[PDB]
Amino acid sequence: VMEELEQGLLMQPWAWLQLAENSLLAKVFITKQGYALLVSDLQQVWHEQVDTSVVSQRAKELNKRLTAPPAAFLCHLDNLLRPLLKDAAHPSEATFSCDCVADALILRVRSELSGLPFYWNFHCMLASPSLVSQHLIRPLMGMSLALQCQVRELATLLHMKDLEIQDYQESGATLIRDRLKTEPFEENSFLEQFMIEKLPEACSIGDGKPFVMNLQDLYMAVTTQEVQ
Amino acid sequence: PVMEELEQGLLMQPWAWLQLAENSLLAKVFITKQGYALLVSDLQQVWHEQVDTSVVSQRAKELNKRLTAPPAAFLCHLDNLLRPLLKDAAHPSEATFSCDCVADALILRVRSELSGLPFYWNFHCMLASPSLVSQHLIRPLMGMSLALQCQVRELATLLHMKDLEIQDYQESGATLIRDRLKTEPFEENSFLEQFMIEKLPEACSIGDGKPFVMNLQDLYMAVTTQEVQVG
Repeated sequence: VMEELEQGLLMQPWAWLQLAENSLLAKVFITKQGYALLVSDLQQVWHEQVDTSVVSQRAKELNKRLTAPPAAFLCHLDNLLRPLLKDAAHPSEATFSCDCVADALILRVRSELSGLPFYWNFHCMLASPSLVSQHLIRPLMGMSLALQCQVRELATLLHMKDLEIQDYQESGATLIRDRLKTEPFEENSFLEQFMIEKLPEACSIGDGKPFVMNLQDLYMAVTTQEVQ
Repeated sequence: PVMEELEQGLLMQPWAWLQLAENSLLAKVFITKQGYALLVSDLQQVWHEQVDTSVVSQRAKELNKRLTAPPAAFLCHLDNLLRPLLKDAAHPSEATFSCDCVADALILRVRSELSGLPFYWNFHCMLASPSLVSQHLIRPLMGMSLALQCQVRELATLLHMKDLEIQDYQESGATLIRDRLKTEPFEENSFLEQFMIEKLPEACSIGDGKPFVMNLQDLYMAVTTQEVQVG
């Protein structure tokens, strides 16, 4: 139960949330026994794990007039949230708002179910140092190392290709098209040029959209490997 | 001004590896004549300690019990003892490091033989604030990841250009003297899948954090400098 939810949250990819001009990065894991949520804004990380009793109590308090078993509530919440997180630009039906309490965060979600209002509230406390570390720092660390290894392998491939180009040029005919000529690859020169020119835009985090849009698969793979 | 300078110096400072007692940590310290700042971690928790001259003198007197020196000289000697050890490993600095994770706070004890005489210090680092740990580890790391992804994309497009040139050479009716050097066409999808299947388990491993300080410091420096320049 608890371990199941923790593992499901760990092995989930980050998703982008837009709400009242604000942006957030959210990971969600729903199950019949409860749900786990981890939200962040690149400055603070909040985590909330809720079981059957808490979800039932909160649903009764919020939806005064929605009598249903907690499992059905969890299933409906999953059906409402998962498609939105997975793909952006989805038909706008789930409105979100965030209230930043002095310590906690209140995420209010209002949606439509068969034309009827449906309210829910996530009361997220500040994430524990261990959870935030395990969810962001170590996985990001692994992705950085894996990308460094990828760059090294691609540099080796470029060295092989440059050697073979030199072999062709040493004993070969002229080029049918002269516009396809390429200069020899230098790792130091390429690194310096990239750092001087395109690092300011390449490393621009912004609001977190590029991170979720670009390299979520690597994050998922690194987290799955770390699990084992 | 002193606090802002300390924060900026700490932010610009890179990470270093400190093997102390049957364990190791990632440390980042910036010491100036008016105080110092320290950020330590073990990849699970982050502790931070910003310290000024008055408490420096107080704690130095509480610990040494026989040394009377101005706080500026004490900080200068502490920097002289620490920086060479951080910069390179296996440095015979005669510095002994111990850690005590008492309650939530962390006590990092440093002992040395200053010109053949005892010298003690203690860092009473508290749990790092959520904003500080974020700005120091999360944002720079993800900026590094994005920069490396852009580097990989650049390498892939350069591979594509080289492959186009190679196809042109082949179509030009030219034959290689030796086929032992022949290379096959490169595909981004195939290479990515092969790498993920084969080398990802070994590359993604962080262990105690040594590979990061060994290989991913210059990019960290550049990303942090860009971030501070932006705001």
